[PDB]
Amino acid sequence: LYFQSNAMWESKFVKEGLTFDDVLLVPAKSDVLPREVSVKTVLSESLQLNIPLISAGMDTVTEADMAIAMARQGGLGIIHKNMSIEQQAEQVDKVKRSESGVISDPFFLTPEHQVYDAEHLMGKYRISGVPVVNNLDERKLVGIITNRDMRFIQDYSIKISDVMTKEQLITAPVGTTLSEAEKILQKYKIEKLPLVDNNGVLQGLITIKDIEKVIEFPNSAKDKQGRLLVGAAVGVTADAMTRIDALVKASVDAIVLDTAHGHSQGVIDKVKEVRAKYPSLNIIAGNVATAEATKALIEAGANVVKVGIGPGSICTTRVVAGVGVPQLTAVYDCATEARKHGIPVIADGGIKYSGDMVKALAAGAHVVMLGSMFAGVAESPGETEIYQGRQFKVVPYKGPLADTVHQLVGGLRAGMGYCGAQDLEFLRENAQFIRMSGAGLL
Amino acid sequence: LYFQSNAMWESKFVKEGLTFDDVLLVPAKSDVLPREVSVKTVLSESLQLNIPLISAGMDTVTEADMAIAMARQGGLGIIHKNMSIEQQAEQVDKVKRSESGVISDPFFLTPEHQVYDAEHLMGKYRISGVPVVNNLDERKLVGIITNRDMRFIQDYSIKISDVMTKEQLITAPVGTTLSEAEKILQKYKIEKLPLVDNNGVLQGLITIKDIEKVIEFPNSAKDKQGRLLVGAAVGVTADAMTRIDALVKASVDAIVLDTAHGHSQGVIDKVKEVRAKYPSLNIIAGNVATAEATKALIEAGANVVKVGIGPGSICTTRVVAGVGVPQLTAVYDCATEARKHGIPVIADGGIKYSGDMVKALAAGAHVVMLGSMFAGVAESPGETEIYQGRQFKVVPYKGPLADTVHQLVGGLRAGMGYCGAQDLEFLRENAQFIRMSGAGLL
Amino acid sequence: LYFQSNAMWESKFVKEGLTFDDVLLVPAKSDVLPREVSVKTVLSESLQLNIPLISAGMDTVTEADMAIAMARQGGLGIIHKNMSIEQQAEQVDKVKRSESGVISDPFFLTPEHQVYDAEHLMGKYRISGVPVVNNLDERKLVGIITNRDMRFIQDYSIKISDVMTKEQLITAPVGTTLSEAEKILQKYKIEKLPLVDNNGVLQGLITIKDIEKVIEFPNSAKDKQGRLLVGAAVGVTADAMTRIDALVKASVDAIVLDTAHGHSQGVIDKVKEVRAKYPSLNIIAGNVATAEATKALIEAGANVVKVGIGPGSICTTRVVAGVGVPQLTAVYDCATEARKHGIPVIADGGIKYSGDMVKALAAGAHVVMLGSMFAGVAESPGETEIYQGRQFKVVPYKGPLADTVHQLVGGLRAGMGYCGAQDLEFLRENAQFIRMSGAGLL
Amino acid sequence: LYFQSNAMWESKFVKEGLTFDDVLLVPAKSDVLPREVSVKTVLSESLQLNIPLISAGMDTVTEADMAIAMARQGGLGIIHKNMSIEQQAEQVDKVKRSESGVISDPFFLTPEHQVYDAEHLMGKYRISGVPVVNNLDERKLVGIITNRDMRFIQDYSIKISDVMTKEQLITAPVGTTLSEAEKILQKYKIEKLPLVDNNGVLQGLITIKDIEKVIEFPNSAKDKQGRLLVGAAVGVTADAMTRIDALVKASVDAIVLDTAHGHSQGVIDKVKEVRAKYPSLNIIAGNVATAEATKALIEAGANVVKVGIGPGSICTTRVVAGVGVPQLTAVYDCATEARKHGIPVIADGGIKYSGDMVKALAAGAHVVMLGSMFAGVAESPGETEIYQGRQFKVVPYKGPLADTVHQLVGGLRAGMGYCGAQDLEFLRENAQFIRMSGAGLL
Ligand SMILES: O=c1[nH]cnc2c1ncn2[C@@H]1O[C@H](COP(=O)(O)O)[C@@H](O)[C@H]1O
Ligand SMILES: O=c1[nH]cnc2c1ncn2[C@@H]1O[C@H](COP(=O)(O)O)[C@@H](O)[C@H]1O
Ligand SMILES: O=c1[nH]cnc2c1ncn2[C@@H]1O[C@H](COP(=O)(O)O)[C@@H](O)[C@H]1O
Ligand SMILES: O=c1[nH]cnc2c1ncn2[C@@H]1O[C@H](COP(=O)(O)O)[C@@H](O)[C@H]1O
Repeated sequence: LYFQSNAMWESKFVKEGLTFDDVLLVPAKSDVLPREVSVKTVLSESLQLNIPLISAGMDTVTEADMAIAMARQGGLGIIHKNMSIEQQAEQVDKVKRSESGVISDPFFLTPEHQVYDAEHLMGKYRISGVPVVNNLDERKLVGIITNRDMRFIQDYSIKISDVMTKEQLITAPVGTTLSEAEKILQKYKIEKLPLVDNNGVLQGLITIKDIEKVIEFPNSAKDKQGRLLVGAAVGVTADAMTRIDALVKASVDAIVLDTAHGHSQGVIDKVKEVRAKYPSLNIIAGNVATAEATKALIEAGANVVKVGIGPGSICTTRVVAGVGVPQLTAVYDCATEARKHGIPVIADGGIKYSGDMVKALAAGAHVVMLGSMFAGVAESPGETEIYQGRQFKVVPYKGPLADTVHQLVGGLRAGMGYCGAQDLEFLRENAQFIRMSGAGLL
Repeated sequence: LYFQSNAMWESKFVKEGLTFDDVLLVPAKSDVLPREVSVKTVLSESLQLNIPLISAGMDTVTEADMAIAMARQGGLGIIHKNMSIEQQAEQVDKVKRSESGVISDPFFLTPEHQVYDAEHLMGKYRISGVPVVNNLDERKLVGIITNRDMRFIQDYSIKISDVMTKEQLITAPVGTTLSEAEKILQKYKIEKLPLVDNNGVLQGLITIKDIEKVIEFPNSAKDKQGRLLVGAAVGVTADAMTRIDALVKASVDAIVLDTAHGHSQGVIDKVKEVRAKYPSLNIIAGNVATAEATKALIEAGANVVKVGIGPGSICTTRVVAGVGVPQLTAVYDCATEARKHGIPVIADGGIKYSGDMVKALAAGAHVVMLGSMFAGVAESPGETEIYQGRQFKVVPYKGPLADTVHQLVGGLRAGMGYCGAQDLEFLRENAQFIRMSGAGLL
Repeated sequence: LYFQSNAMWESKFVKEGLTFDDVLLVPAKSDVLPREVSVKTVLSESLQLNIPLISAGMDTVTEADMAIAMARQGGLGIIHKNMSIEQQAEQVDKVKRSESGVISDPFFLTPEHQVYDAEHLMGKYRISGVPVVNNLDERKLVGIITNRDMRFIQDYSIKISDVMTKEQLITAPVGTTLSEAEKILQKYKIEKLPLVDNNGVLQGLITIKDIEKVIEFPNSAKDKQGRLLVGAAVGVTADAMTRIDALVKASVDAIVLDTAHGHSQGVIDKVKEVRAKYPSLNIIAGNVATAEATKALIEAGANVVKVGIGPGSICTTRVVAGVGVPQLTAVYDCATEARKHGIPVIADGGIKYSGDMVKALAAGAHVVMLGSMFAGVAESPGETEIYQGRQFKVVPYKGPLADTVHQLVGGLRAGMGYCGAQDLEFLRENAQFIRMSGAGLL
Repeated sequence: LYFQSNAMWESKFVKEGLTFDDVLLVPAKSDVLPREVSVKTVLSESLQLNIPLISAGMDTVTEADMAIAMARQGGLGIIHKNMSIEQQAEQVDKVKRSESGVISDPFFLTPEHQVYDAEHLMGKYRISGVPVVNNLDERKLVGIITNRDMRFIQDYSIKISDVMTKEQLITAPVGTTLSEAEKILQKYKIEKLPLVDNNGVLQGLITIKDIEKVIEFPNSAKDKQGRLLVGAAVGVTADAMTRIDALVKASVDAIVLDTAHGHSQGVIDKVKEVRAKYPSLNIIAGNVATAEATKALIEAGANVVKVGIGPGSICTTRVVAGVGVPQLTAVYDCATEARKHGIPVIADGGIKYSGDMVKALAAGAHVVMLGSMFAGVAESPGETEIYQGRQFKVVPYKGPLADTVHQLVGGLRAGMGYCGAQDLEFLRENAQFIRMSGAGLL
């Protein structure tokens, strides 16, 4: 009575899937050394990473310090949502203002503010000077209070007019760039360069640190104005939009609309809704494990699709619900769909060693997301303690993020050398795998 | 000389089968939240469960206390056969009379009975009042002896005429329902409501507990008269019928005709025989692992087929006899046959975690049976002891049945959310699996 | 230039094979209870076993005591070749004469022999009487010296004429059978019945033990004259024939021409040679693992083919030489060839539990051979000691052979019940397997 | 727009590969005993081995003592490159001059040299005599200083003219062979036989040791002039040629141009370049794991191809880069290509037991290379120490190379017996494998 009414019944057991340990990458003809290989990857025009790594949006993984360390390495951190909306937008603000933060949109105080406000702004952003203007209306620059002024201030409750030295200031015009500022800073022997207009109105501030961080971290992943990229997690809930609004106002570069099952009508509706209010916002949506789910999220408006159901190290999804797809099959199936739209995928979960990362990228993902490999690095949230004669996060202490990133990227370049891939696109398009038994694993 | 005489020889090694750890369920488009999902399942018109769980017919698993706890949770207990016929029918009687038990067919005493008979009836059924009638012939209600009367009785050997307070009784008519009784009980401030006819003849009794248990356990699996469902195990033996007769007279809702190999002529004959004497009796017959065995038991008259040979945790069948079928293949093969007849299957054995249960239902079973997951819960038979600083059953103590059921059902709803299944029928019909290697398990 | 010159190169990796843990037997419709099932199997007209078990021809497994215990259970022992030719033929002689041994071909002494010769013959055969005749020429019976005569003899160096009581003897005629003898023994109240002809010439002896052992072991595997069956191992070497000659003269029922690689021209030549000198001798030849090797040994004249290369528990063949075939594939491939000739196969090696035995028979073997499962039973060679608070063979002590056989056969009957097999032929012809993953094993 | 533009994408997961534990060799008809089997193998006309074993070019495996022990056993050692060019050529020189070293191109001293130079030459080569000539121009033999002369010399700083006994010397002509020399040495009762021309000019030296070593090691792998074969590792680097030049001048028999990824344009260019400068030099090039890489190295001019990426015991290649091919598939795929050119392959890495070696040769390699199986033998580099009550290399001490070689070759002959292979060519061409599950491994 119905065409192939028994089709769904008969296909129950047909699909097979492969995980990382089921395969190896086959060496191919290579003209390129691992060090000359390119690890850059573009998630979109406004998200351009210099290494294909994202730190997960978990409370044991990414807050502002992690997001800053990641972007400095060329990757992207995703600030977790296990805090209030204001706290999350503030975390975003700290990443965006870490460097090149106040060049076009400076903070400032009047002489009538207390030295407390200076300590607050310098503590909050880790910027060592606060411009001072005559009043909040004209905003004419009368001076600056710096970390060096604070050396001599005992009580902080006093007016800034009291403590402010009236000294000859060096200013530069609006539009002064970093490399120009570096010369002006070198010339007059100063660490701070307020930018003003023709009327003496403060438009901006450049610091020696804005210049030093460019040198210290040449691989930083930055926006068009030179500020570190940052993402932020958002749940699918009634208040998602309120949360997104505050993040966008804090100048977040991407939101991750994250849920256990991305293939639900609620998630699709939420992406449609966020896409409509914000045509240009980078929307990473997940989590999905099928070609059909990938197509639905893309057509709802997601521009990055996040892949993985069940592979996560601490996910009970497989044991409790019986649900999952082996991660390489999931990445490959989703990338097969997403390729047709020009849409990149993130491989989220189940990565143990750098080799797994190489495999995930070779199976078609543009980028991998790591929680557990990053949870013990120094910049992750949570305190250090010594307990077993061992330093711990309160999980084994891994040291600075940079050491872990360096090993991951080293592994990736090696893998790329073997596969003859000069860049990640060639790797996704061309790399071949060979399947092996469990005996082939040992 | 014979058509395909070598066919049986050549097919020896052809079949493959899959067990729980060989597969995962694939997420599908979902419009439905895990909490709004329906876990109800119908085994037949007279057996309707509110969660798809049955407690096994083993002496370490199910006696009256377990059967009562299970049915209260919405499932079904199967009283084991490792006791005498009278003991088993009595166990059945206790479950059926746990609540709403005496509404149409009350127990009663005369004034000439001893208070011992009252203690016995109240102990046996956990019902706190015993109606008293003038004589066994007219059965005219003269009073009631309750748990509160017993507070003041020291010696129990005395006549009930001595101890019975002559007090104004409140009675209601035959056909009074629970929700009516609740109002009458509230109004006159009483805990017991004998039901009588126009001549004062006792027809029944309702208690506040009959009303309270409906509220306390809104998911109870009950018969048409509001009594807890119960099953009972029967062996295939010469005295099976004698045993079945007593169980049916005790108002059992199903019998499980249980044997190691259900595919034997003796079992088929026994089902034919029981079906013939009792056209309406629910007959669960097992155990089978093939489509052919399923068809034979169905045509013999079984209305539920029990599936599993060798997967049971304590079965030596695989090691000793070399025999078995991987449980998901068994469930699927049997359900493929049983679907054609509109007959449900029970997946019996080999379930470790809730995920396995989700998989068994997704492979086509209507219901799973669990022995070992239930053997340590409080309501299972056997005493508590402390031994290793650990509470034990004399096996690790799992606490109340309700805690274990809550985790199982939580896992099931999650799995159903992932698969987009609003109800168990959709799950059986539509859920897809993906096969994975042993590396995909880790 | 050559037809398919690359065929051998391209087929290198094509074959797959299965071992015991790769499969389970599928239950089939059964009309037959495990206890009414027949476990008999015929290796040839002159070798008919009552259980399908053979004890291996290893020095830690089978000497006369083991061979006797095995045949009593219905199986066959194979006396190992790690002794001299005379020692091996003597071991064979002890098995054949264990019961019904001296009925047609008696030992005897004259009065001039010492009591030492009586002790020797009674010790050697465990027969408690020695017939005495007047001289080696007439062989006329003058009396008998028994275990009871020995009670009173202190010095054994004396002439038998001295110690022999002249007492009225009861004799029976030649051709007297056991059941007749039992009545004559009961009637005259005696334990020994010499058989003589019309002239008083000793032809034979029957003892109460010949009669008692028939009752004690109703399943004994016996030859046409009522003596226990026994086999013996022979190597392929220059002196094989000399060894075979002595075994045949000792009335061995089978020889096992045993070598690591049975598929060699030397083995085939040796079978051809032994077949030619002894047209009726049972020749078990091995070891082979392929259909082609099975055909070659059969056409060389072997009437039983022994199967297994590498599965043996203590074989290093797989690790050292890299060689082997998974045992069930080997059994099946060899049985496929051997079936065409009406030739039975023995599955030798790799059996751990009774389930494996059921599987080997279901894959087509008529009989399984066990070394390591038997090496600790009481009747195996080697002394008992207590060492770790544990009794040991000098390997864990398993107790009497009968206990191990009873568990094996119990497992076999169960398996046969499940498969609906009334006899081993039906099992070989009809049993089906299902393949499972390593996850299906756990 | 492009023919099969999606082909590379769709083939990603198609290949399967097998490692040693995935398979066993199938026994085949055999006419040949393991001891009469030939284990010889030809890598080229100028490299002819008597056992198919090469010791790896690692600093924990092969220096001069190892290379000498290996060639004496019939195999080939590869001197590692983790030393300077001069040190490596010197190591090569010691192997080539170990025996038959000075027959055509002798070292010599004048009377004006110190006894220090004699000690040096005798220490360096382990040759117990140094010819002495009148001057470096005529090179007329005036005498010889031997190990026996040194017994009486206390101070070594003295002129050789002082210490040299003027004694009647026995000389033989140029072209005198070893077997001739043996007779002359026996006849005149001497241990040293200088070879001279008609004018008394030293052309050469034969020692009793040159003769004794032929007897002691009848299986030595030697060049055309009777000197032990030796190989040497070279990296692909700017100074490779400078290194190769010195090795060729030291009369190396092969170079191994060794790199992690042999399939790179740099390696191919380097082979082309070395092939062009040295048309006759044996070039072993690696490492490759594919048919395409094998063809490229062969056409670049390599005459031996080395196979294996990732199987090496201490390689992190699989875990770190995610790259590799299961070793038997790699050997088979490469041998399939190399067969077409008449080119042999070396199976490098992943060999644990002798069985694995048999499998690698049966999959098509002419020879296996072993690092880790040899790293603890006595002749490997590094000191002995006792630490845990255990002798160690500073890794468990394996004793003399000869003991390990004897077990490997024993395993190989056994495997060859089973496969019916009289020689390694037949094994490569004809041996068949059977695939097994992980359950078939246990
Ligand atoms: O609490 C959980 N519920 C659902 N998914 C989780 C949870 N924790 C982690 N994950 C997922 O697993 C990933 C972590 O991958 P990891 O590198 O294997 O630990 C996260 O980015 C999430 O996608
Ligand atoms: O004694 C046994 N003999 C045969 N089957 C058994 C026995 N014990 C348990 N079983 C089976 O195994 C099931 C228990 O499944 P479990 O949840 O894995 O322990 C029971 O419901 C029976 O079907
Ligand atoms: O020493 C050995 N060399 C070759 N085959 C052996 C040896 N020991 C035992 N076997 C074989 O392995 C069988 C024993 O099987 P088991 O029951 O697994 O121990 C014997 O009957 C022989 O076929
Ligand atoms: O340091 C390493 N880097 C790359 N390859 C290596 C290294 N060490 C050993 N190998 C390879 O692994 C082989 C050793 O094989 P083994 O017998 O498994 O230890 C060597 O001959 C090399 O081909």
